[PDB]
Amino acid sequence: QTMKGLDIQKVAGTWYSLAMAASDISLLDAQSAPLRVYVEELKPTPEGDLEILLQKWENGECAQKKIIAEKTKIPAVFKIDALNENKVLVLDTDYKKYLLFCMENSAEPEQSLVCQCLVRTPEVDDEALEKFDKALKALPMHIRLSFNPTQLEEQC
Repeated sequence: QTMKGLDIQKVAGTWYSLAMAASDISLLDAQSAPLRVYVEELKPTPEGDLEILLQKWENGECAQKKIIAEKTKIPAVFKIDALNENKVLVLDTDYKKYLLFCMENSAEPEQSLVCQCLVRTPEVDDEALEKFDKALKALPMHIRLSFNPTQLEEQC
């Protein structure tokens, strides 16, 4: 269930991964889990696409990856070719503090679905988390994580 009337230019800026959940434990289990990725920045292009910058722990370092997400007919859905995923779905956002999204591989969402709650500032927003829990109440998540401000402000 996606966001209607998403205006992608309004999401430009820094965001922090406050919480994440996945359908399969192995997607997020351990710092090295595939899909254990922390958003740094959202950069909409003038043409309506989205560049998403992220931190991912690889060999001891905290690496940076840049995913290009292509727009589709639906403003809230994008196409990607990264992390074995092929779709980005924006669930909800008030632009000013939180944004909820999921990635998945359309071929097999059950082994693919990972969602995140993003916040603008490195603070824990209990409202954003509440919205996140509701949106996930219907989904098959087997692992959920939430970070504190200390972790929010460190690379990876």
